[PDB]
Amino acid sequence: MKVEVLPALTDNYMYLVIDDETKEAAIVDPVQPQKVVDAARKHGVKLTTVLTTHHHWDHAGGNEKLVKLESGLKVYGGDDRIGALTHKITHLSTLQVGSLNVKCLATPCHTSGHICYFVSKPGGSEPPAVFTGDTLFVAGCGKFYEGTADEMCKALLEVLGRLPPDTRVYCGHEYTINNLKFARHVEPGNAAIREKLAWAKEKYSIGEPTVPSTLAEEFTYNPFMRVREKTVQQHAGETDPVTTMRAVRREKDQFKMPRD
Amino acid sequence: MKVEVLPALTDNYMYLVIDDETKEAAIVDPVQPQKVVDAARKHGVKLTTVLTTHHHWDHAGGNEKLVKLESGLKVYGGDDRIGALTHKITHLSTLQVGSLNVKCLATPCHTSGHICYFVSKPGGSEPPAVFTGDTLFVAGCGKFYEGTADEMCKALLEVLGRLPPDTRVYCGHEYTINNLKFARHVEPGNAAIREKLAWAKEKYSIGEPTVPSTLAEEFTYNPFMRVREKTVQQHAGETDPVTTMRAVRREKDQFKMPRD
Ligand SMILES: N[C@@H](CCC(=O)N[C@@H](CS[C@H](O)N(O)c1ccc(Br)cc1)C(=O)NCC(=O)O)C(=O)O
Ligand SMILES: N[C@@H](CCC(=O)N[C@@H](CS)C(=O)NCC(=O)O)C(=O)O
Ligand SMILES: [Zn+2]
Ligand SMILES: [Zn+2]
Ligand SMILES: [Zn+2]
Ligand SMILES: [Zn+2]
Repeated sequence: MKVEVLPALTDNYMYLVIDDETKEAAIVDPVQPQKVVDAARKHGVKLTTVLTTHHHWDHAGGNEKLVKLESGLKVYGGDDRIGALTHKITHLSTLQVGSLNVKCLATPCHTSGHICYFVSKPGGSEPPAVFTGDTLFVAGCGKFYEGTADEMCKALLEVLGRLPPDTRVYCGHEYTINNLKFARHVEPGNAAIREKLAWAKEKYSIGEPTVPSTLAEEFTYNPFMRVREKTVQQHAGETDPVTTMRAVRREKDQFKMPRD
Repeated sequence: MKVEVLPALTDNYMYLVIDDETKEAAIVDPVQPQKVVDAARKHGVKLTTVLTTHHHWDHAGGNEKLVKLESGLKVYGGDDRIGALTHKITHLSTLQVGSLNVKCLATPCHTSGHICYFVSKPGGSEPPAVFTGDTLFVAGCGKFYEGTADEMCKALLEVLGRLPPDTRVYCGHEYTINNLKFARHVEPGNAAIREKLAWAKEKYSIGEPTVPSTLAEEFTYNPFMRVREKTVQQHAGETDPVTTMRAVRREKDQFKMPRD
C-alpha cells in the first residue's frame, strides 16, 4: 500500500491510495481533479474509486468534475449531500481497492454524515492507514458544526481510538502548527507537544506535509484525544470527558494564536 | 426624592420614585401592577407617570393592565413595541415628576429602543439616580439581542459613564452574585470584586436587594465597564475596548457558573 499526499487549495489534503498488487487506486476528497489525474498518470495507476469523507465543498466539490474526466468511477460517501454519489455507505460498510480492504467508520459530529476510511492489507505486515477528514487532525479536531461534545468523544475515543496504535493518520487540513500552539496552552508541562511543534515548524519551512501522524502519537499531544487525562480536566475545570471536551472546544474556538 | 425598591417575578426590580414635596410618583417597569398600586397607597402618594426602560415583557408587560387600573397616566418609552405609550421619547428628552427632573438617555444594544432614566432633584442636596433596565446591571450588562459591541461601549462608557460618580444605579434584575462570579474569572486579582461578592452573598441571605450601587463602584468591579483596563484586555487576548467588549460578552454567554 502506498499513500501519496496531494496538497489542494490553501491548506487541504487529498490522498491517492495505491494498491501495490494490482496498481488500482482510490482518491480521498478530490476537490482539485486535474491534480488527481496528473498524480495517477505520474504513478501509472488506474483510478477506480472515490472515498468522500464529508459533504463540505473543500472535500466533495470536485466529485462532479472528476466523474466527467474519468469514466467508470465508484463514488463512496455517507451523506446524500455529496456530489456525484454512487454508493451510499454506513458504519462498518466494506469495499475493496484491488487487494486492499477498506472499512467505513461513522464519525458524526463535524458533519452528521462524516465517514473515516480505515485501509489495510489482509494478511500483510505493513501498518494500516485511517483517512479522518475533519474529525481528527494532527493535534486537533473539527469544529462541531452539526454535532455535540458527546459525539466527538465517541468518534475520537471509541471509534478511532480503538484502532491499532500504529495506524497512520491522514487528515483533511494542514492545521498542525496552530493546533499544537493551542495544545501547549492547555498543557504547558507536556514535552511531547513542544517537540512535535518544533518538528512541525521545520516541516512548514521546507514545504513538506505534517501527515501522517500515528494514533499513538495523537494520544501523547492532542488535547481532544486526551480529555480523560487529569491535566486536561483540571485545565478545563471539569471531571469527566464530555464536559471537558465541550469546554476545550469552546476555548479553542475563541483562542488567539501566538506568533511563535 | 425617595426610591422604593419593589421585587417582582423571580428576580426583577420595579421602582417607585416618589417626589416627597408634591406627593406625586412615577413607576419604573411596572410588570405586576397591583403591587405598584398597594405600594403607592402604603406611601400615600398619587401615581402620575410610567417610565419604561424597554419592551421586553418582564419590564413592559404590565403597562396595558396598569392603565386600566389607574386613569390619566402618562406612559413614557423609546420604543413603539411598548404597550400603552402616551409619550414617545428619545435621547435627551426631558420631563418632570412633581418637582423632580427626569432626563431620558438612549442606550441601544440590548434592545434598539432601550432608554435609561436619570432623575435629579433641583439643587444638589442629594445624589441623583439612574434607572438602567437591562443595559447596566450591578457588575454586569444585558445580552446583546439587538445590537453590537460598539453600541454597548457607547452606552456604558460615554452615556452612562459620564454621569456624576455618586449617581445611584437601580437596574432591572437581581443578577449581582452571578455577575461577580464571572467578573472574578476575568480578573482574579481584583480585590473590589471579591469584596463585593462576599457582601452580595450576605445580602442574598438576609433578603435585601443589592441595588442601588453607584457609578463609581461599577468602575471598580464591572468587567463591561472595565474594557479599557489592561487586565481585562489581557484576559480577552485583545488590545482595544470594542474587541474586548465583544470577546467578554461572548465568553459570559456560555460561561459555566461555579457554586461559590
Ligand atoms: N475558512 C475558515 C477556516 C477555518 C475553519 O473553521 N476550519 C474548519 C475546517 S474547514 C470547514 O469546515 N469548511 O470549510 C466548511 C465548508 C462548508 C461549510 Br457549509 C461549513 C464549513 C475546522 O473545523 N477547523 C478546526 C479548528 O478550528 O480547530 C476561516 O474563516 O478561517
Ligand atoms: N441563562 C440566563 C438567562 C437570563 C437572561 O437572558 N436574562 C437577561 C435579562 S431578562 C440578560 O440580559 N441577562 C444578562 C446576562 O446573561 O449577563 C440565566 O438564567 O441566568
Ligand atoms: Zn469540513
Ligand atoms: Zn475541511
Ligand atoms: Zn430585557
Ligand atoms: Zn429583563
